[PDB]
Amino acid sequence: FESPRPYKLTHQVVCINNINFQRKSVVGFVELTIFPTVANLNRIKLNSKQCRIYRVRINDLEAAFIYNDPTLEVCHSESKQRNLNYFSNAYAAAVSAVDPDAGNGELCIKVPSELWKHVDELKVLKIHINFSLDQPKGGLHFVVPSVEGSMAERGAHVFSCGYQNSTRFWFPCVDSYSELCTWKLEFTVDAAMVAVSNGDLVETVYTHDMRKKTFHYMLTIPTAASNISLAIGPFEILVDPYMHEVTHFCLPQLLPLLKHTTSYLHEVFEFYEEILTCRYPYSCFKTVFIDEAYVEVAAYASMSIFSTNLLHSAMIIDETPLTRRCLAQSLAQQFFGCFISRMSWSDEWVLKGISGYIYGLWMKKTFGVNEYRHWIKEELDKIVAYELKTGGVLLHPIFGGGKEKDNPASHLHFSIKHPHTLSWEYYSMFQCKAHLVMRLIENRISMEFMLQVFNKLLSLASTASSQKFQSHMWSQMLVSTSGFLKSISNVSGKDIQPLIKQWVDQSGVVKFYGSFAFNRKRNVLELEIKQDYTSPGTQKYVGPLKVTVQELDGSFNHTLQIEENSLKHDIPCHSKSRRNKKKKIPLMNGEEVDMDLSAMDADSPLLWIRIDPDMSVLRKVEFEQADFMWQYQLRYERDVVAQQESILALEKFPTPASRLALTDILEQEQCFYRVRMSACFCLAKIANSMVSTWTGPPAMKSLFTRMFCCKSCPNIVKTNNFMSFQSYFLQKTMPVAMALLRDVHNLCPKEVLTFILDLIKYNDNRKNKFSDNYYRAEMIDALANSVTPAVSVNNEVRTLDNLNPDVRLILEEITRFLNMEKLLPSYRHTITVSCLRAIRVLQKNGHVPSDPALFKSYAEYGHFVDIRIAALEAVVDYTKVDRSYEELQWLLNMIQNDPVPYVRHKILNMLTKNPPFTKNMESPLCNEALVDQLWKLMNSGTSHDWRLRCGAVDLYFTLFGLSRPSCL
Amino acid sequence: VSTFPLIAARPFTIPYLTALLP
Repeated sequence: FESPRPYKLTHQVVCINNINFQRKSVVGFVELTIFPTVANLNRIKLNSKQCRIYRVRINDLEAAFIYNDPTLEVCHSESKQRNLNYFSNAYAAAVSAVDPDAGNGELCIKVPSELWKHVDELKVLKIHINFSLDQPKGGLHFVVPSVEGSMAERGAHVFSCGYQNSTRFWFPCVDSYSELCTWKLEFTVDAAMVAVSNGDLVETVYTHDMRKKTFHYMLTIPTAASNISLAIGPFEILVDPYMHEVTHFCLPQLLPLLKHTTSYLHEVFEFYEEILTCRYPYSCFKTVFIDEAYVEVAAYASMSIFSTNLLHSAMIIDETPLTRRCLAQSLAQQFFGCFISRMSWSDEWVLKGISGYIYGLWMKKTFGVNEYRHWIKEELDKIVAYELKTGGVLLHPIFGGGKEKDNPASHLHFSIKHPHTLSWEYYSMFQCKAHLVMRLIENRISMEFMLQVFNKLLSLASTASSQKFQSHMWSQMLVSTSGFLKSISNVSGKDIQPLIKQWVDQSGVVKFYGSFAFNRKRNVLELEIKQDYTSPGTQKYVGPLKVTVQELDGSFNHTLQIEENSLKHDIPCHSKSRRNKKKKIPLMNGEEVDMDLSAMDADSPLLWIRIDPDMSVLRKVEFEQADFMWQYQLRYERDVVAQQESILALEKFPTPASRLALTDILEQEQCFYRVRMSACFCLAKIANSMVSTWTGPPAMKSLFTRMFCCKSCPNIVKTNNFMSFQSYFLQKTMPVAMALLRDVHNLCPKEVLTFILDLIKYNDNRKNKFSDNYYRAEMIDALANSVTPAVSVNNEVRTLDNLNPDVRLILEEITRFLNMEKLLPSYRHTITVSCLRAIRVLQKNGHVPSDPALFKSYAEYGHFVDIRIAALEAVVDYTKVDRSYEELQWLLNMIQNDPVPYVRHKILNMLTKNPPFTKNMESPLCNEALVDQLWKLMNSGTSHDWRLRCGAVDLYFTLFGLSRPSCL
Repeated sequence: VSTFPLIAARPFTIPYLTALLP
């Protein structure tokens, strides 16, 4: 109920002064307003890192001073136990001790006996601390254009990126979450450079009248410390026109892009208060764009601060989802980074649950309810793939309190009490399970009741906010798991604690061997199918659910399930669907019109198997039907789910030409976009199975024929084929799958080759108003998917043929586009990115030799992120297959040394996804000194951020996980 | 220098004002 944390707190004041751009430092004094809890509260602890304190003071009494950093290495630097398990446990205990959620110490000012007798008298104090941030080496950012003479004035900006509890790394506070306070914030700014934080513009004129300005932001609304952040330098645009108080801040010469970008935001606020039945529970909303991100999402109080990649300025169609997509997260988590708030790290999951689910609800009623369902399927893709890579993603209420473990999910690392142990794979899947468990709460409970719950939540919170600080009666904004659950059951008490102990408290994905049987195959037994499952490693047994079956033209048959899963079950039987030449359509689903006796229709009154098409249980369903039923489901079904899963099932085995026919038929209607993209890849696989069975044509050329008439298109489709965004994605996708079409003589896509080169010829002028950009990019990736591994039979790597022949043509085109985007550049060098992937795939077939120095020259500093990020993916696979020790050393040195966080994040992420030096396959000899430097980088050089050494934990997970590395 | 002389990298100071400019 209450915090086990003493010394309640009310108010705090910051005052940044003397912010430097040359030695690049910040000075400031903080004051704190504390009601202590018990006497002898002497060694008062706050916490920070990378903070040289200048002085401490309580009421003109500089009291004592304790300053440790056990967030640094092991107490002995050569603790030879250099494996995972000891380090994980030791680091877990270490940073748990760093947390003040116990009697601890990082900043323990000791109360003097004078002030202790005052505590005996009055437990009300003020705390004044002078301190100075240095060059911030893991807490802040000073984005500086490398000019330093004049453009250091106009061209730089300054802010704070960081994770959840990175307020420590900025200015000293508590365990930064779950301490309800209010703030007055004093900001020493340039008169031009505008600084934006939480709260309100409460006191600012041309301030202090000397040379600069100084801002007062007061947040009266009672929040916690991990919401506070200050972006200094941009330009103001109120992008108000519909809702009058919506505030935006961007770097100069980026401004009118916001004029396209920012809008649709009003519609989102309209949506959110259609949900919540409040107002936007604040004064205003503030948004900062920045060339960097520790995290792309980042969302704080009244303010979302995130990257300048999401502008999508009016012509750049493919960020039509993405921009407002991410804007949705930067509102929803906003509210639950506002008000609802975790009582512990082990209490959060409801927060990200309801936040992500709410913007899922947004994605329903904004665009693509079928793309909504598609998004859910990708969620299951991420979750199933990760918890079959790894162990579970569990949502504890449970501690290992008393030095206990209780962690089967310690397949790598700690989770229970701590954010800063986890992987981004883990933290991402945490959010993904959060979405889907809220969908299960839909599955047991009305959406209207969800509105009821959330309105009660925010009513109690906004009531408990904005007052005189009701003393001892204020922490109702900690709305964590237990009382939330209680409020759910107060709205409707159902058996949702089984829902918890299934999904919240048994992190297991469930496959399904629901084995198809066929009764009423003129069978005495009638319409029966068996239930089956067992598959450990990561299994889970979920029993009582139901089953969704479509008849021929009839009932959605739904059938119960049980535990003790060696089961056989029936179907609520269809009629005697006989004389079905006469029973043409006895009402399939509404007025749908279909006739085929093409299936095994002597005695097949069935059409389709399903378990829970609304995707209730975390599933990976394995079964078998007649292939007719799969293909006919692809003739039509009312689920994108069903359509792409029959897409996968028919990507496995078959090749009739009727399959090809029904595929193409599916591609030419109004059905769905991405359905057709995976249908293209169906044609790719099945026409690759057409080597001896080349029965159909050179495929899909006819699809560009019969679907595309510019001016009836006399044999070639060229021009202006946009504004119909079905066709946009479809033309963007199809030639890639055409470049896959290969039959084994030399895999010979020669017609397709020359055809795609012709596609690259016939590109449009400014008649297309839509910046003919990504179309180029995926035509280039089709050329990258012209993978020709087997030209160099003996030695042909080395300028020998000026290697030949069509490879050279592909080289001509990619050389052209690289120099065009060096000259034109169109939008993020996205073309250049696809080019770099293409050039690496050319090295992976030995045509341009395996040399990294190009990619090395695109991993450099002064390029874009995305260029640099793709070069790093490339050189990671280079060091994977080729055995370059030296560039690996370079890579790790740059993991140490570069200013950008997000490259370090993605280096370590896809380094771990795509490893060299793979465990117990050690030919390139990590044991020599590489384990040593890696152990160092786990210990040293990585106190900048948590997640960098979390990635290093992932490195030692993959590379030599649960053991000595076979050194000594 | 004959067949494929790709331009090397510039890298310059401010990438975003360039790559995000219609």
